[PDB]
Amino acid sequence: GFKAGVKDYRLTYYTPDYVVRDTDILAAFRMTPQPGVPPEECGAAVAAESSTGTWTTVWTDGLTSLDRYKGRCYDIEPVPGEDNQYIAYVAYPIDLFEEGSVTNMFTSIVGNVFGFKALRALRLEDLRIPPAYVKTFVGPPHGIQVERDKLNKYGRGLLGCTIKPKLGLSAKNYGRAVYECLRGGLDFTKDDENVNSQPFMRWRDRFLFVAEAIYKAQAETGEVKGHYLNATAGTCEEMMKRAVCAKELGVPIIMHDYLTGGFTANTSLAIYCRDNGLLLHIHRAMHAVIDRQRNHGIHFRVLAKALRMSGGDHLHSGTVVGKLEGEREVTLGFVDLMRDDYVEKDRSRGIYFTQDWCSMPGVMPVASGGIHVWHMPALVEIFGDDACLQFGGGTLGHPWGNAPGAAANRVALEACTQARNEGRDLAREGGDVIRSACKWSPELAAACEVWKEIKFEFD
Amino acid sequence: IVGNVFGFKALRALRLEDLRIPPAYVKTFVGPPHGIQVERDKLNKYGRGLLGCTIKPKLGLSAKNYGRAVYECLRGGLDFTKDDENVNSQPFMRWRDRFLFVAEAIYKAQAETGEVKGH
Amino acid sequence: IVGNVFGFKALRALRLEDLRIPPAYVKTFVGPPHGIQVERDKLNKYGRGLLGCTIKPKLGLSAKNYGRAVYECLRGGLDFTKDDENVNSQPFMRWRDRFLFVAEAIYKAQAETGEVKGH
Amino acid sequence: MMVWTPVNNKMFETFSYLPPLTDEQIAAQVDYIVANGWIPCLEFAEADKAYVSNESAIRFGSVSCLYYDNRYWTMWKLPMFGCRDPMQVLREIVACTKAFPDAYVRLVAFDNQKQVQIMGFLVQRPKTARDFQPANKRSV
Amino acid sequence: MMVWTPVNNKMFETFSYLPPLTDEQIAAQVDYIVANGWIPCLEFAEADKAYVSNESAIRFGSVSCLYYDNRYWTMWKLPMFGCRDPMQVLREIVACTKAFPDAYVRLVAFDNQKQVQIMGFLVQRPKTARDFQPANKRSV
Amino acid sequence: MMVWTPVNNKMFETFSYLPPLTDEQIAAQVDYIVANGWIPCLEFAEADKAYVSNESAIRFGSVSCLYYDNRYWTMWKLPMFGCRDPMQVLREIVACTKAFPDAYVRLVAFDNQKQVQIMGFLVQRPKTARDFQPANKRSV
Ligand SMILES: O=C(O)[C@@](O)(COP(=O)(O)O)[C@H](O)[C@H](O)COP(=O)(O)O
Ligand SMILES: [Mg+2]
Ligand SMILES: [Mg+2]
Ligand SMILES: [Mg+2]
Repeated sequence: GFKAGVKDYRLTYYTPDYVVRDTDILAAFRMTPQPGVPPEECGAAVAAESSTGTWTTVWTDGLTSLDRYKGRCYDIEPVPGEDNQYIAYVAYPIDLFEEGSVTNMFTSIVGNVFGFKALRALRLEDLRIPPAYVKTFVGPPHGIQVERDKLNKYGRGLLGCTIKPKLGLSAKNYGRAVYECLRGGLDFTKDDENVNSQPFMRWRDRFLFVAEAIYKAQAETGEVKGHYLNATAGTCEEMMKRAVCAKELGVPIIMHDYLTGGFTANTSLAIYCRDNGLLLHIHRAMHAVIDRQRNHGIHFRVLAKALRMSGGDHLHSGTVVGKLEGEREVTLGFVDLMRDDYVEKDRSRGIYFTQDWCSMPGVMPVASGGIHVWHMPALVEIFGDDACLQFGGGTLGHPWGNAPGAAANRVALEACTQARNEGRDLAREGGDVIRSACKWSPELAAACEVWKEIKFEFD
Repeated sequence: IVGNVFGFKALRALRLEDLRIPPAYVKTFVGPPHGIQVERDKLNKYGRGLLGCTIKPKLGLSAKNYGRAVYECLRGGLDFTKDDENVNSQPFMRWRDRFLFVAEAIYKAQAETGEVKGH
Repeated sequence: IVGNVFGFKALRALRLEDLRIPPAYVKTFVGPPHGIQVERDKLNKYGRGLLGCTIKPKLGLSAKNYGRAVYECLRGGLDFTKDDENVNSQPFMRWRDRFLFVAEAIYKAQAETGEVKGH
Repeated sequence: MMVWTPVNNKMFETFSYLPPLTDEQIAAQVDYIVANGWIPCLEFAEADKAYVSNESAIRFGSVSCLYYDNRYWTMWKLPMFGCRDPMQVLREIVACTKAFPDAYVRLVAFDNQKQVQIMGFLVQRPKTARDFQPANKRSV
Repeated sequence: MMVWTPVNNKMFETFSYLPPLTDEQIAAQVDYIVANGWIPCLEFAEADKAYVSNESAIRFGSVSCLYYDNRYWTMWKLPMFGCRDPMQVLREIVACTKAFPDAYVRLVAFDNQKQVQIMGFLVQRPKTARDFQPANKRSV
Repeated sequence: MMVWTPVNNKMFETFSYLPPLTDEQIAAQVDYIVANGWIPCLEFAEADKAYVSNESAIRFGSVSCLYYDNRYWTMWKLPMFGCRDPMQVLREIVACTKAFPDAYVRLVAFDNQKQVQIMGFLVQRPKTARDFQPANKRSV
């Protein structure tokens, strides 16, 4: 029967007895209800207003099967060391989601609920993307293996470098810096995330000069080189226009700011990249707006899963040790989430769900921002070979210029890799390995000298 | 503006509160396709707020039922109905099916009420 | 699954009797354009089997005759008629000619009976 | 301030920015290989077919993104599957360099789980090669 | 009527149509550079990478308009920012030609206001170079 | 385990994987030609124009599928139509090699019913040719 009026969400949307299905999408929200709102009701409100329910009873419910379609809050853990904070678990049936659409998935799960009066704060900590949903996505254009195969690069991290200053350089100068960095021994250089097309440097001009630098550096060194040309743009048409030109120039790799660009635009781009054999580097510009606070937002591991589904060959993972925040245990977790096929539940690392990627390719973590040669061993220790490490300042800030800057970092990374391989424990003999190499390499020595005192530790 | 700064170790928290978009920047944008005045003029609707209505449940309704609910809402005197934000294209109701039936609802409610309807 | 094996010397006969298509594979397919529920909704036909009819002779009828037969069948109360499986485009009847005449038949039977018709 | 030379300073991927590997540093790598259960293999190329180029792109339309000739070298024998003997790898490096004294030779190792080449470094440069620099004359 | 020779009369942009610059004419240019506040810099290239060509256009679609290889030369050290000393520039020209006796070397200057290279002329031709003509044998 | 050499082990289609033909193995092929009614002919090419390449594809759009230069060799005289004499063919092979001592030369035979070349093998390699291997040194 249809009974008009408001009732409790918990009556319909709290089902602590529910057995999750192998195809359900599962969410783990960090809930903070308003004083006097019972956890069970709050959790149900979240489940309800993220799937089938509204604030009062609608009659149309009876035309369909609410049982089949409803989001279900199915478990609540209290948070240790917290008065009013719970982890609410919601299961959403697979039918709720558009196949292949990260946009749709986020629209349901994080669309409205975070704004509810009935709660103080909400944070999405983890999602369990089931294989049957994963299989609906094209996913990364290439992934770690294929990328390594295309670039012919094996048994070490990759080295990159953001050109600086961020904005202000002309196209010709941009390419000049790019050639100098590349020829010193970096694999990649990149546009800064906000280098798009501007009055001081129009994108097509840049793409041309950068292509020239890529090729000069390649011929000179005999190693494959690349520059992440930014396709991020105001409109999809523009975004495509740039990706097309990059293809037309034969360059190996472009970049996109997925979060400021958006998922829709990003998925489009990743598909183009798959269809044309372009590598796709993903910059996470704006993530910190969403993922920085513990009480409210979406945790980065979710934004990384999302990106893996949308598509990207690289994603920035943070440095831990560099200028931007990133705790070590959590990072090691979402790096596994980015790279690996199968990741077991591990709450010590913030991993609330077993995630099975069912053969979706791995995204290469990019470690970037405020790092220099002294971090090298810590970096190689954290990420291993399957990572890309980037030295912007750490290269264009070297006292002898970009080529020596590059050479420094390349030697630093090569030394640590050899050390690691020879048995040396990098977590302990770190400083030793670096020091041996400075006394050996003039360019490295100059680098170590300048950034010896420079660390990022706080509070 | 909000690309990297929010993640700096040197700060605990950051919030963008406002931006001043100078006219000279403003003029480089196409901006809204129509805007309030033109919308009103196109819709032929004046001197009152407009009335709208999200179809419910959010998910789970078939295209045919969706259209049915739309028609009933629109004929009662609402100006607009709408797909829920997460109504896109799903196993229970594919978008083109929805679009077709909703179009039919719109036209039936329009003919019946003599007022311009939308969804 | 059925590519080479059925031809192996090491066996006398092979038959595939069933397959388990797992949900994770099923999800990768667009599948049927509409499906039973959406079809019924589109045609506005509920609560009985649908009635069809293959035009005969299989081959040999002109486009005009085809449409004629179609109109007569449809108006008597069949929901659908159809081209025979081997009616494609041939010397005695070219496909576009047939499409056009059949379209006309469909519409005539539809206006006459007031029931949605198809071919 | 020293200047990094453009002439002719051709490198060779992993470990080519370090000092050339001693017969013992090479053996330390092989231990790392067998320790981790990876498949060792040797590849070689003559002086020309050693560097990345793109002369086959004359046959292409706009589809030369991430296409370069001379990624593939020639396989020495077969990869050494389950061969957990560091001695026997070193012997094959010798057998190979002996058979192609004028070739570029590299040792590579495959991970079959991730299905990728997991490490690789050069073991022999040909003697006629004039396009590299010794580790100290790379900057003037 | 004299005939301007097509063989091998390769030029080098600004000032290469005048008689080669004396050590003092070079110094006069450097004064002009420092007088105007411009940033001096040195670039160099080996015999091949000196002239404009287009072998990377084999990888292109219909997009090779205003693309030529070998526009970029290799930077000698860094540009000399705020270095208002004419002596020290001439010393770096010497340091450079000394380090690369076989290279083409050019002096360039950047305006940072307009953000463009504001002048540039050749200071060293390699000795093996057979593709230029002395100023008097350009017409026969 | 022997390794098949990549340097310089250039082959020549039919029969070039066997040991080189004796004057009498050659004659045995000619008997097979005449026995079947096929038209014998001789073709030749200088050292360059002998191998398949693609330098004319620089002038092409996306239409270089199954286009290679140097498929066509130069015809020696004319095909020997209805000439049912094994002797005279061998004599022409000699006349040809004599006239072009430095050329690749091949014997070909046409079936005119099917209108196709029905066989073809090399008969002379030039003496300066350094890009082939003797049958025993193909694997080391
Ligand atoms: O804009 C920058 O600062 C960088 O170019 C690094 O420059 P430097 O190497 O010169 O510091 C990167 O975009 C940041 O790493 C982004 O941060 P994250 O990786 O967290 O997204
Ligand atoms: Mg940046
Ligand atoms: Mg809504
Ligand atoms: Mg039939």
